[PDB]
Amino acid sequence: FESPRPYKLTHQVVCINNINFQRKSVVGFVELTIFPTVANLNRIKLNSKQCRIYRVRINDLEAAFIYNDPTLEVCHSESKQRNLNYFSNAYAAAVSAVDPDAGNGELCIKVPSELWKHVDELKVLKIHINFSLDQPKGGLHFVVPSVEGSMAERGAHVFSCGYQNSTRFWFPCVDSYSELCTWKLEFTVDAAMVAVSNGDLVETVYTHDMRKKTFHYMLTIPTAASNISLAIGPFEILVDPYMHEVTHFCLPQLLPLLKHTTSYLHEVFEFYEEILTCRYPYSCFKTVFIDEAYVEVAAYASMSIFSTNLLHSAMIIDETPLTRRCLAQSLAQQFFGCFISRMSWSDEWVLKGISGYIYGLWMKKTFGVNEYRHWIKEELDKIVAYELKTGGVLLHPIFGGGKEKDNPASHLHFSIKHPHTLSWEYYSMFQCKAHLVMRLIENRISMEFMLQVFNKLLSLASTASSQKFQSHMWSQMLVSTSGFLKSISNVSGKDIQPLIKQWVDQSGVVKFYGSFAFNRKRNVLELEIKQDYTSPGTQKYVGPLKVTVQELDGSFNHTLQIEENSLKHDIPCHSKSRRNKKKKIPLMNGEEVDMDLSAMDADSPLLWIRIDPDMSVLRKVEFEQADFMWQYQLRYERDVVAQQESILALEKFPTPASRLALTDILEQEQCFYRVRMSACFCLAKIANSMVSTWTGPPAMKSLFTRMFCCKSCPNIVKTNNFMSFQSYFLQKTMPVAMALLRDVHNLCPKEVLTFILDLIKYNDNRKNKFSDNYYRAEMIDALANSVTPAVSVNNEVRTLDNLNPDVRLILEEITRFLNMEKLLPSYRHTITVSCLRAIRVLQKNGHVPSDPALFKSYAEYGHFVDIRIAALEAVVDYTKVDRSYEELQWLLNMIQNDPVPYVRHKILNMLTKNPPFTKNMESPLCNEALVDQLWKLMNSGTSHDWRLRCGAVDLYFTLFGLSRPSCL
Amino acid sequence: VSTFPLIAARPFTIPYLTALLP
Repeated sequence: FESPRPYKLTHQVVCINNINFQRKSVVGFVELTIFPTVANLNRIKLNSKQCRIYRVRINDLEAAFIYNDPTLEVCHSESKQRNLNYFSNAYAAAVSAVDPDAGNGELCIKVPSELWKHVDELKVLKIHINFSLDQPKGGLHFVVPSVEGSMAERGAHVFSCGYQNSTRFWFPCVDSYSELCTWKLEFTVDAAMVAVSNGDLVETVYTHDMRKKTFHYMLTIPTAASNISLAIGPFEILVDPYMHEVTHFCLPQLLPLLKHTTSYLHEVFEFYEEILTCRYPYSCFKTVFIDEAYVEVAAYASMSIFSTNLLHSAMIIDETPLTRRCLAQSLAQQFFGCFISRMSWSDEWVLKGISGYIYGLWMKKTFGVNEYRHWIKEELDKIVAYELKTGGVLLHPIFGGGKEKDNPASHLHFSIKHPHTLSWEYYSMFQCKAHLVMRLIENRISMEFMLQVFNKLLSLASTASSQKFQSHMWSQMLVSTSGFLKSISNVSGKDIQPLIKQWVDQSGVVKFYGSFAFNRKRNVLELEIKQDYTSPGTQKYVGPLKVTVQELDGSFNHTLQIEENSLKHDIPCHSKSRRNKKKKIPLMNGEEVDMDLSAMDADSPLLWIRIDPDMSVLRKVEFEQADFMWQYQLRYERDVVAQQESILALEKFPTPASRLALTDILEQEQCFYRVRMSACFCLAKIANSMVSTWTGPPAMKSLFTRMFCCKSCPNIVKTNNFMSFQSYFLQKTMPVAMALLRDVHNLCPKEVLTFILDLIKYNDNRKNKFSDNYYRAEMIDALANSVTPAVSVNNEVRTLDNLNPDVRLILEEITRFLNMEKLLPSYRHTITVSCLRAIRVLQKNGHVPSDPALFKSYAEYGHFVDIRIAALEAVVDYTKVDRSYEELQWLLNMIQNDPVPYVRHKILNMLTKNPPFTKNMESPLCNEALVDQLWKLMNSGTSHDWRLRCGAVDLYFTLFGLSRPSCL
Repeated sequence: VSTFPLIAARPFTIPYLTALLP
């Protein structure tokens, strides 16, 4: 109920002064307003890192001073136990001790006996601390254009990126979450450079009248410390026109892009208060764009601060989802980074649950309810793939309190009490399970009741906010798991604690061997199918659910399930669907019109198997039907789910030409976009199975024929084929799958080759108003998917043929586009990115030799992120297959040394996804000194951020996980 | 220098004002 944390707190004041751009430092004094809890509260602890304190003071009494950093290495630097398990446990205990959620110490000012007798008298104090941030080496950012003479004035900006509890790394506070306070914030700014934080513009004129300005932001609304952040330098645009108080801040010469970008935001606020039945529970909303991100999402109080990649300025169609997509997260988590708030790290999951689910609800009623369902399927893709890579993603209420473990999910690392142990794979899947468990709460409970719950939540919170600080009666904004659950059951008490102990408290994905049987195959037994499952490693047994079956033209048959899963079950039987030449359509689903006796229709009154098409249980369903039923489901079904899963099932085995026919038929209607993209890849696989069975044509050329008439298109489709965004994605996708079409003589896509080169010829002028950009990019990736591994039979790597022949043509085109985007550049060098992937795939077939120095020259500093990020993916696979020790050393040195966080994040992420030096396959000899430097980088050089050494934990997970590395 | 002389990298100071400019 209450915090086990003493010394309640009310108010705090910051005052940044003397912010430097040359030695690049910040000075400031903080004051704190504390009601202590018990006497002898002497060694008062706050916490920070990378903070040289200048002085401490309580009421003109500089009291004592304790300053440790056990967030640094092991107490002995050569603790030879250099494996995972000891380090994980030791680091877990270490940073748990760093947390003040116990009697601890990082900043323990000791109360003097004078002030202790005052505590005996009055437990009300003020705390004044002078301190100075240095060059911030893991807490802040000073984005500086490398000019330093004049453009250091106009061209730089300054802010704070960081994770959840990175307020420590900025200015000293508590365990930064779950301490309800209010703030007055004093900001020493340039008169031009505008600084934006939480709260309100409460006191600012041309301030202090000397040379600069100084801002007062007061947040009266009672929040916690991990919401506070200050972006200094941009330009103001109120992008108000519909809702009058919506505030935006961007770097100069980026401004009118916001004029396209920012809008649709009003519609989102309209949506959110259609949900919540409040107002936007604040004064205003503030948004900062920045060339960097520790995290792309980042969302704080009244303010979302995130990257300048999401502008999508009016012509750049493919960020039509993405921009407002991410804007949705930067509102929803906003509210639950506002008000609802975790009582512990082990209490959060409801927060990200309801936040992500709410913007899922947004994605329903904004665009693509079928793309909504598609998004859910990708969620299951991420979750199933990760918890079959790894162990579970569990949502504890449970501690290992008393030095206990209780962690089967310690397949790598700690989770229970701590954010800063986890992987981004883990933290991402945490959010993904959060979405889907809220969908299960839909599955047991009305959406209207969800509105009821959330309105009660925010009513109690906004009531408990904005007052005189009701003393001892204020922490109702900690709305964590237990009382939330209680409020759910107060709205409707159902058996949702089984829902918890299934999904919240048994992190297991469930496959399904629901084995198809066929009764009423003129069978005495009638319409029966068996239930089956067992598959450990990561299994889970979920029993009582139901089953969704479509008849021929009839009932959605739904059938119960049980535990003790060696089961056989029936179907609520269809009629005697006989004389079905006469029973043409006895009402399939509404007025749908279909006739085929093409299936095994002597005695097949069935059409389709399903378990829970609304995707209730975390599933990976394995079964078998007649292939007719799969293909006919692809003739039509009312689920994108069903359509792409029959897409996968028919990507496995078959090749009739009727399959090809029904595929193409599916591609030419109004059905769905991405359905057709995976249908293209169906044609790719099945026409690759057409080597001896080349029965159909050179495929899909006819699809560009019969679907595309510019001016009836006399044999070639060229021009202006946009504004119909079905066709946009479809033309963007199809030639890639055409470049896959290969039959084994030399895999010979020669017609397709020359055809795609012709596609690259016939590109449009400014008649297309839509910046003919990504179309180029995926035509280039089709050329990258012209993978020709087997030209160099003996030695042909080395300028020998000026290697030949069509490879050279592909080289001509990619050389052209690289120099065009060096000259034109169109939008993020996205073309250049696809080019770099293409050039690496050319090295992976030995045509341009395996040399990294190009990619090395695109991993450099002064390029874009995305260029640099793709070069790093490339050189990671280079060091994977080729055995370059030296560039690996370079890579790790740059993991140490570069200013950008997000490259370090993605280096370590896809380094771990795509490893060299793979465990117990050690030919390139990590044991020599590489384990040593890696152990160092786990210990040293990585106190900048948590997640960098979390990635290093992932490195030692993959590379030599649960053991000595076979050194000594 | 004959067949494929790709331009090397510039890298310059401010990438975003360039790559995000219609």
